Amino acid sequence: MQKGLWEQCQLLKSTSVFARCHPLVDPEPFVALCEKTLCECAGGLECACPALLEYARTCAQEGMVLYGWTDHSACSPVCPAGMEYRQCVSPCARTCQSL
Amino acid sequence: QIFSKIDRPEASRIALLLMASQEPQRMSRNFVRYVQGLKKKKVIVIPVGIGPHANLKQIRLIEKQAPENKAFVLSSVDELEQQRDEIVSYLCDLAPEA
Repeated sequence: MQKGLWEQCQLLKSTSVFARCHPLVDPEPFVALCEKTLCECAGGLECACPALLEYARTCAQEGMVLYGWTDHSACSPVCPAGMEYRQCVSPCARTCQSL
Repeated sequence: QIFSKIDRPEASRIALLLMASQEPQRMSRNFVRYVQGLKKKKVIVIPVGIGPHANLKQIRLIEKQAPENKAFVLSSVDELEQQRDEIVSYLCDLAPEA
């Protein structure tokens, strides 16, 4: 447990972008999970990222895509070289050799 | 300045204090005085707090002054689209006919 890291978990409750999802998904379970993974943490603020990412994905499943959560937080979901992470990517992404 | 003179004493007078931010404590010292003055003019104030940063304390302080000053608290601005119908229903319930 560390207060500075604990702020990152509290992002789920305090930040406006996540606050959109409260009517659909209660953040408290994710906050508790985030706190205990910070206890398990072996790094910096990024240890809170799995909880935030899962909360955003749960919200997207329920219907609300939290377009801005990656900018407000310090997190950056891993992507292969050269590709950007983005919410609501269309599955039919355009390859050149595609009709 | 708005309700300086009550030129329609028969008409209901209502304000939506739609609010989404805190204010420094030094600036909140005369808040209760102003809301009570509005009550003495029977100017209804309906606080509509939005977002995590809404000044919930000021909202509850408004609610304590009069029952008709009931508060709406919204997760985000897009919830206004959902709350609009009952908000207008309440506003027109608070207003008399000709």
